[PDB]
Amino acid sequence: MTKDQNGTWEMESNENFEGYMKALDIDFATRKIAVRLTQTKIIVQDGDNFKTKTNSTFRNYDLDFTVGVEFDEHTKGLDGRNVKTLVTWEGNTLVCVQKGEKENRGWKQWVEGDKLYLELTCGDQVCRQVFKKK
Repeated sequence: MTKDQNGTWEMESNENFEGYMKALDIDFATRKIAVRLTQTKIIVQDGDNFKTKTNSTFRNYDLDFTVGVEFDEHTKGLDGRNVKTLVTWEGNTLVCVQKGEKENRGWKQWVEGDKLYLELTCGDQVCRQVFKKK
C-alpha cells in the first residue's frame, strides 16, 4: 500500500527495444549489440527519491532521480536534447510526464500485478514492456 515493493525484474521480454532509441533517433544502431546482455530491470526506492536501474552489461544508468524534482530537460547518453521530465508518485507507481516539443517520451510505470509494467512512448512509437518480478 506504499511505494516500496523493492525487488528486481529481469524483464521477461521486450516488445520494442531499438525502436525506442530509434524514435529519438540516437544512431539507428545498437539494436544488434545492446539486444540483451543481462538486462535486468531494477527498482530501489528510498522515500522521497526513486531510482530504478538496469544492471545490463552495457549500461547501468537508468531511472536516476527524485520525485517532483521535475527533471527540467538536460539529458544525454541516449538522446541529448531538452525535455521537461516531471516525476510523481501515484500513491502506488511512478508517473512521469515527458513534456516535449517534438516528441512524447511519456514514460511511466504501474504495478500491473506481480510484475511491473513500463509503458512508455516517444512521439510515434509505443514501447510496451512485460515483467515478472524477480
